[PDB]
Parts: sequence; structure tokens; C-alpha cells
Amino acid sequence: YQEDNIEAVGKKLHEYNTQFQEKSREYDRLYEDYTRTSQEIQMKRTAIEAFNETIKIFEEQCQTQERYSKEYIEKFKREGNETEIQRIMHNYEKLKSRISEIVDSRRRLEEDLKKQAAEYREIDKRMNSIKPDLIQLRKTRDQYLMWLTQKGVRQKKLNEWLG
Amino acid sequence: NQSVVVDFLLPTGVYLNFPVSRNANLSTIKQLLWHRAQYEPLFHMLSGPEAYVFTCINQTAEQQELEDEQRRLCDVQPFLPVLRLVAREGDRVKKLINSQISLLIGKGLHEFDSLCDPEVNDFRAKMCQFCEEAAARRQQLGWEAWLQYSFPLQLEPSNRALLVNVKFEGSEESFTFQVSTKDVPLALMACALRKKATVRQVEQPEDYTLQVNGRHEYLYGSYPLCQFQYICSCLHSGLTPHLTMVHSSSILAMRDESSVSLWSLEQPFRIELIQGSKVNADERMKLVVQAGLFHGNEMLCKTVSSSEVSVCSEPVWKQRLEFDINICDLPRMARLCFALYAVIEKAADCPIAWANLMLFDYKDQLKTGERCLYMWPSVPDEKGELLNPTGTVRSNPNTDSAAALLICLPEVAPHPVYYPALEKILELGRHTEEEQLQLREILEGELYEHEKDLVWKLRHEVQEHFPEALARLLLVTKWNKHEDVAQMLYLLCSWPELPVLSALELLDFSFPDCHVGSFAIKSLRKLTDDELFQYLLQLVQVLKYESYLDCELTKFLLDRALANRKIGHFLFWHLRSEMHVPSVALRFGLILEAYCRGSTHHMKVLMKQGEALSKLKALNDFVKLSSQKTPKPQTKELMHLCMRQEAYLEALSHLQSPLDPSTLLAEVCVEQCTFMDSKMKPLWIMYSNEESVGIIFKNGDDLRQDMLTLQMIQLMDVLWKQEGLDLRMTPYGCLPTGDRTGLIEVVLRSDTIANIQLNNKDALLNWLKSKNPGEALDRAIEEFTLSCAGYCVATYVLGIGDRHSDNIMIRESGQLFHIDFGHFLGNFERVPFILTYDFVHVIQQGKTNNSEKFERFRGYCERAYTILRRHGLLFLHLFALMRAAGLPELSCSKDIQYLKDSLALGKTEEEALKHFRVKFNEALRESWKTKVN
Ligand SMILES: Cc1ncc(-c2ccn3ncc(-c4ccc5c(c4)[C@](C)(Cc4ccccc4)C(=O)N5)c3n2)cn1
Repeated sequence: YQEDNIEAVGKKLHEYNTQFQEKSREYDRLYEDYTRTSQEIQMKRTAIEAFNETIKIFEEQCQTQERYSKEYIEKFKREGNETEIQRIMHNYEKLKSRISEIVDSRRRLEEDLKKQAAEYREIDKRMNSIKPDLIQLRKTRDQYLMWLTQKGVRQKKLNEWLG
Repeated sequence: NQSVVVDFLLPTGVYLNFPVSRNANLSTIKQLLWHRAQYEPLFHMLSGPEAYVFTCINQTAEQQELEDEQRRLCDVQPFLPVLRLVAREGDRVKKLINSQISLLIGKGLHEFDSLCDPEVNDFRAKMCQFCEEAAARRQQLGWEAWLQYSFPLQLEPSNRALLVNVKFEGSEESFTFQVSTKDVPLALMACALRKKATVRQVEQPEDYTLQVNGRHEYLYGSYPLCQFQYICSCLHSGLTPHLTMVHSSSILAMRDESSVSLWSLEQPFRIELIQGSKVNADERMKLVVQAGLFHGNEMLCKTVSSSEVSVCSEPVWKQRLEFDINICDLPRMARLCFALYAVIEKAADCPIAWANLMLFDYKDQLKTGERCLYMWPSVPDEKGELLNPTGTVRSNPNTDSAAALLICLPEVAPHPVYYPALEKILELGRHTEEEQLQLREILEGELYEHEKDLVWKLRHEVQEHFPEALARLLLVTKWNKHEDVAQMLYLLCSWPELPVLSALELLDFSFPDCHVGSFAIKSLRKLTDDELFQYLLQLVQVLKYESYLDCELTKFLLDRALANRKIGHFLFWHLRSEMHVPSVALRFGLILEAYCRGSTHHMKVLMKQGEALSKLKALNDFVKLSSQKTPKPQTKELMHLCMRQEAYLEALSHLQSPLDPSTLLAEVCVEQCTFMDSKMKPLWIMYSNEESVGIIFKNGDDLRQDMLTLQMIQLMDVLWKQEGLDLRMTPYGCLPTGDRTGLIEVVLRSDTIANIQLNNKDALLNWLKSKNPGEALDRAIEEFTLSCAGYCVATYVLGIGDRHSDNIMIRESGQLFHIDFGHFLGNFERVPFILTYDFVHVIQQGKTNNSEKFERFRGYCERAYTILRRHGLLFLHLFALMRAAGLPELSCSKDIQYLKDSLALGKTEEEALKHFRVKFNEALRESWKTKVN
């Protein structure tokens, strides 16, 4: 139209509160990893931008080297100073191989960001699997507490069970 | 090791690679480069070293032209050690400031461009323009006006003799002479000037200003001398004021160091839920999307739900979700809110993530077309609501990895449709004693449904007779009806100006409408700089409830930051300390950029602070790492060796304190520096300048809670002092500066109760006697009594438990104060009022029964409590706004309810005071019983 003894319900209130506190501490730990990883992924993403901008500067240097050197390569060829041409070109070769080192460093970081992106997703997945238990344990704890309050159980007795 | 291999790109295209010291400055590196470059091809075509500037990529991924060549390479912190020589010429002022802003705000300005967001671009263009104009206008002002901007008066909340030591600038010769306590500063200046004349003899008194020795604090204006905090502090302590006469020129030297209405569209509002992306859910479960339309915290109509599709990474829906409201009835701040749920198949639902969307844009256009809403993950909290309407309308900036919902807003008309302009709103908006008696009692507790319909009918009566009840009338207004919205806004436009107290309530998330916030700010423009500063923390937090970037509150805060440098200082740090929080990084970064452009002088001060703070972080990280390995004396010595490195010592020395920019942190007393034994190993950093000051750097805890508590205690102190009650409080500085990072002011000449008691004993009372021998003991006891009452009432009202010998301190003056406010509002049940037996004993002068003294102490407690009750609504409104902060212990109406009960606001004053008396007496009874155990 509109189910147990008090000591038995209180024991179960104590158990469910203890299970809720543990599940909360598990969630809080995961949320901390979630927070830490989100910050770290952001830092790596700005680091990749920094690599990009570094590589860009080096490619401007290559452009500059090629336009600027031409006249002096031609001038030293007329004057027979082919050793000075060889110095300019060997110096430019050193520039090029330094660009390959930096590109390789950018690649290592892109692969690290890839791994940590998957970690972020796995952390979020674990959080989302914990939430049902966490929420269900909170609601169950509150129902036992209300049942006992209805039954007229004093606050001091409720406090012993709640931790 | 010391050296580092640096790549050098010459403008001829030539490339050099060689080691330089990490400590070497760029000017020295440029010399080493020039000496090596002469043995490389194409040297002869280079101009001289001074024709070029180094460029690098810095930590924020931006190119930076390194104009200051006295900077060490380790300070410049280039992403990779790559320095490129480029031509100096161009707009080097704008280049330099742009680069400094990026480093200072902790976010590269390029990240704002990369968004390709017109709202962002319009904000920066408009706000940076306004801030620069104020800065230029400020520069054209006289030396007095600039002094008022940069060093505003530090006055007590507010006749005997007083001798002051006056000195002149660039002269060790000083003058001691008598001055009346009620003299104006100008009279003191005219006196010292005559004694300077009486030696060549002439200058005028108006051309001078007075400075507190070793501080950027200045005594000027029409106020009497005792009203200045420095003088008031000097008068009470008994020390003689030490002032310096400074000339006008010396202050100028510092300065120059179309045819379719919205109301015609009667079709229902609807959306197309297309697809979700990068979902991380339980594969056995199914996915659901709850959608709902909101205005503030009120639902405009029923929540419509999607169909159930299987859990995968990339779920597809393609459903026309239709809502029970017409397009014509959507209010200006109508808010589409989503929540993604993983649900068990029908044969505890998981809230996965949520996202909100303004239906109208920043230019008032009703949005059409596709949107990609990058979601925020749902946190399971106590009040598990279906949706999160209070949450931010900004997108999750982790677009790489965060879950997304793709939606489509359909085309409502052939041409774009705007929310009607104010003129059309006011055009549509125009047009008994029993029900007048019913209104009276209703307004003298949120209203029930039957009461709402009466207040709405008598809304014209509410404007005329109960103007203070605007907040109540706005909540009863039906924001899902444009006729009612039009009528409410018609009244709002003619509504009389409300007091500051009422305006603070209207800044809360319940009142999202732009006209309401605008009316609120209008009422807050009355605020003095001193009062504003008391509410600054709260006004910053309510920016998190704003929908658009360009808003009245942002404009107001920048206005005040540009007119007062102290306000700008603390506005900067309140915004800066939250730049790590992705929901506010964009909004706060944009305000910081605009602020910086209007504040080039303070930029330089803030830069020095940021670098100090960055060194302290690394110094503290070393100490955490060392403390777990070795014993403390060795770690302390290793701390000092790390500190005495040139780059560390220079970065840590000669800065204005973040806690108080008028205080100069001059020379680091490295031997006096140490760290504390708590979990995070907070650093204790001592400085010396000209009459010792200390700061605690703490990294690992969020100090915002502590700052809030200390600000409330400071507000209490002001409110008490305003009624002539000085309870001798020590509301010491606490400032969050970064991610779980902040500074705490050291109170010197103080110890913990535990240390004093450690050495039924008279240990506390003997310590006072040893520090205040003979005639000074009575003063000291009175200082203890006054401060004990203030902190007894403060801790009770705020619900601060865990108060013990380790976190209560005493100054040698006698003043008692509390430290470490990690818990409040009854967190660790109601925290009872608490009297300590050992403190009663000091209040009774070491006697068993001293009723005269004890009754005076009781009186102070009772008067303190009574004054706070009179300003109870101020505390409630301020705390209500602080719910935006997201502090775990200030999240809900229960937390606010704690303050209502402790201040007994539901009771009459007589009733409140009688209950407080019973609580007091019961605390005295308890005081006896606690120490016997
Ligand atoms: C969260 C939070 N909030 C506020 C404060 C806080 C704020 C201001 N002040 N002003 C003095 C102290 C202070 C605290 C503890 C102790 C001391 C002083 C001495 C007497 C001196 C000492 C200092 C360092 C290492 C060793 C000894 C001691 O022995 N213990 C202090 N604390 C701290 N933490």
C-alpha cells in the first residue's frame, strides 16, 4: 500500500562505510594520476611545438645558406679558391646533420606522447569502471544510515559505525 | 657539469657549435661566438656584434629576441641550446613585451592564436587596447597621481606627543623632533624642511613626500599621522618612526625607470546528436546522452535523452533530440548541457563525462551548424545530479585525448538571427491591501511555488517598496518565457541602485543574465580600493561562472587593477596561481595579458618574483629529495650551497615580496635559511634590509583554503576595528602563487605553545614575564587577552577544529595567534566554542579567581561575536561566491548553513547572545575537565 535487528544493520553500515572510504581513496588516487597525466601530455605537446619551431629556424638557415652562398661560391670559383668553397659546403653539411639529430629527438617525444596518450585513456577507463561501485556504495551507506535514524538509533552509536 | 654545447646560426647561413658555461651571460657568449666565427667562412660580411640580437626558442615554444644580454643562459632556459643571430631593428618594444608576457603568465601568447577563435581575438584586441590607453594616460599624470597609483595609502580601518626621525635622500644626517599624533604629513614635512634650512637657506613643502625607511610605503594626503599603519604600529609598540623626505623629481625618476526576429520563430528547439569520440567505457554496458536546457541553475524545460547504443570508442547516434520549448522563448544566456552516461542494458549508472554550450554566441547570434564539444569527465559527488549546468561553457583544452560529442544545431532561418537588442526588449517590456500584506510577510529562505506567482504579479510593487528584494524577484521570473523575461528586464533597467552587500549576492551563478551582472557591477563601482581588496578573492572566483570572455566583471577588475597597483598585484597572483587549471587557463591568461600591457612597471616586479619562485621550487625539490636520504644538518648545509650559486642568489635577492609588494626582500641571510619538518618540507627563507623579514615557501599543498581563512580573519579584524575594538590579531600573509605552491609570511619573535610549555605549570606566564619584565607584563597580558578572545570567536564562527599546542603561537608582545588553517566549517559536526585552561590562567594573571579580568575577557568575546552577527550576510554572500573555487570543504549549501548556525542568524540578537553565553559558560566548565584528564 505504502527487515533486520539494529546491531546487524549497524555492522553492515560499518562494513559499507569502510568499503566506501576505500573505493573513494582508490578513485582519488586515479583522479590524481588523471590530473598529473593531463598536465604531462600538455607539456609534451608544447615541447613538440618547440621542436617544430626549432626545426623551422634551422630550415630558414638552410634556405639562407643556399641563397646567400651562391654569389660567393661563384666568386671563389673564378679566383680559384675552391678550398673556401669546400669550407662553405662542409659547414652547410654540418648544419644538415644537426637537423637530423633534432628531428630524431622530436620523433622520440612524439612516441612518448603516443604511449602517455594511451595511459590517459586507460586511467579514464579505470575511473569510469570504479564510478558505479563508488556511487552504489555511497547510496547503500546512506540508506542504512536513514534506516537506523528512523529506528531512533542515537547519534553516538551511528558515529562508532561511521569509521 | 657546468658547460653546455650551443648551436649558433649566423645570418650568412654559417653554423657553429661549441661549449659555453651555463652561467655565462649572453653578452659573454656573443664575444666567444665572435672570436670563433672569425675562423669560419664568410666572417667578413658580418656587421659588428652589437648590430645583432640572439633569438631562441623558449620553454613556451615561442621565438624570443634576447634583448637583455646581461641574462645568463641558464636563466633564459632555451628549449634546445640554439641561438640565432638576427637584425635588431623592428618594433623591439612590442616584441620584448610580447615575449615577457608569455613567460610571466605561464602560457605562450601563440596558444591564443592557434585556437582560431574570433571571441578570443576580439577580447585581446579590445582589452589590450583599453589597458594600453590607461597606461599611456597614467604616464601623462603628475608625480602625485602616479604615487597614488603605485603606492596607495596603507591606513588603519579608523592626542599625544610623538618624536619622529626624519632624514633626507642621499644624506646620512638625520633629524629627531616632536610631532603631534593628529598632525597632517604636510606639517611634518614643513618642520623637517625648516630644520634643513636652519643649518643653507629654500624649497617648498608641497614638492616633498615622506617614505618609510626601507619600504615602498608613503605618508601623503589629508589624513592625520596616527591613521597611517606604520605610525599606528610605531605608537603602539613604542618605537620611533623613521622617515625619509623624497623630492618630486625623485618620484618622476621612478615613473621613468537582419530582417528576421528571434520572437517570430515559434518552432520548438532541437538538436542533432551525431557522434561521440574517444569514449573510454565498460564494453558490456551501453552509452546514453542526457541533454537539457538551463538558465543558471534552473531547467528551462524537461531533459530529453538519447537512445541506447553499445559501448565503443566512437559511438554513433544520429538522432533529432527535440525539447519542450520554442526558439522564441530561449533566453540570452540559455545553456545547452550534456552528460554522457554508461548504463546497464534494460532486461548505479556511470556518469562518464559532461559538456555545456551557450546557444547564443558572444555577438548575440543564435548558433547554427556543427559543434565538437570536448567533454570534461564527471566527478562523482554527493548531490549526484543528472547534468552539470553550473560547469563551464568552455571546451576541454586537451583536444588530443579527451572524449568528444559532435552535435548539429539546425538552420532556423535563411539569414542569421540575433537575440533582440535592448530597445526591442524595453518595447515589449512595458505594461489590493490584502495581497500587499501577503508580499510584506513573504519578503520578511527560498520561495515556494505559490509564493512565486504572487511576487510576479506584484513585481511593480517589489521595485517600488522592496528594492532590496531584486534577487528574489529574478528567481521567480520564468526565464523560459520571452514575454516574462522582457517584462523583468524592463523593471531591471529602471531598478534603483542597491548597496554593495546586495550587489555581491547578484554575482552568483543563480543570476546568469548579462543585464543582472551589469547592474551588479554598477552597484560595486561605489567600492573603495580598501573594501574591494577585501572581496578581491571572491570577485576573481566568480569569473568561473561567466559564459563569455568579454564581460562586465573582467572590465571592472582590469579597470581597478590599472588604477591601483596593489589591486593589480593581487589580481595578477590570484589569476596566475590558477593557470595550471585547464578550465580557466584560457580566460585567466587573456586577462593577465591585458593586465600586463597596462602595467609595464609592475611586469618588471612580477618578473623578479616569478624567477625567485622558480628557484625556490627547485631548491625545495632538492630538499625533499635530500631529506629522505640524509639527516637534517647536512641537508641544511647542502641547501645553503645550492643557494649561494650566483644565479640562485641573484634570483632570490632584491625583490619586492609577493605577500606585500611594499616590503623589500633585500639580502638573503643564507645561514638563517632552513626548512620545516612537516611532510612537504616547506622552506623558511630569511631576509635583511633596513629598519629582518621572512617567508615560508610551501610546495605540495593547495594554500587557497588557508588564504580564504586568513582573509576572513582579517575582515573580522577590520569589522571589529571599525567599531573601535582592536583584538590585536595577527592575520599574516598567505599567497597561492602556483600549482600547489604559495608563500606564507613569517611572524618573527613568536613561538608555538608546545615549544613554550615543553621548555599546572606557569610556563606560558613565565615566558611572558621573561619577554616582558616588570612594567611591560600587564600590557603583554592584555595583548594575550584581547587576541585570545578574537581567535576564540574567529575559530568558533569559521568552525576551525584541530586546534592544539603545535598550531597555536604566541608573540613576545603577548599576542596569541593561530596557524595552519587546513580545515574549517566543522571538518576534520559543530565545533564547540573552546576555552583552554592554560589561557584562562594567563588571562587571570596566574590567579585562581580573578573575576574582574575574566568578565572583561568574556565581554570582548561577546562584543566580537555581536559585531560579526551584524555583518552576517556579508560572510554568507562572500562564502556563497567562494563555492566557485571548488574547495572540498566549501562545496554546498550545508557548508554555508554552518556559518548561518554559528552566527545564529535565524535568531534575534538577544536570543543569539543568550545562546552564546550558555556556550561560553559550558566551554569554561569543559576547560576544567579537559586538563584534569
Ligand atoms: C601551513 C602553515 N601555515 C602557517 C605557518 C606559519 C606562519 C607564520 N609563522 N611564523 C612563525 C612560524 C613558525 C611555525 C612553527 C615553528 C616555528 C615558527 C619555530 C618557532 C621556529 C622554526 C621555524 C622553522 C624551522 C625550525 C624552527 C618552531 O620551532 N616551529 C609560522 N608558521 C606554517 N605552516
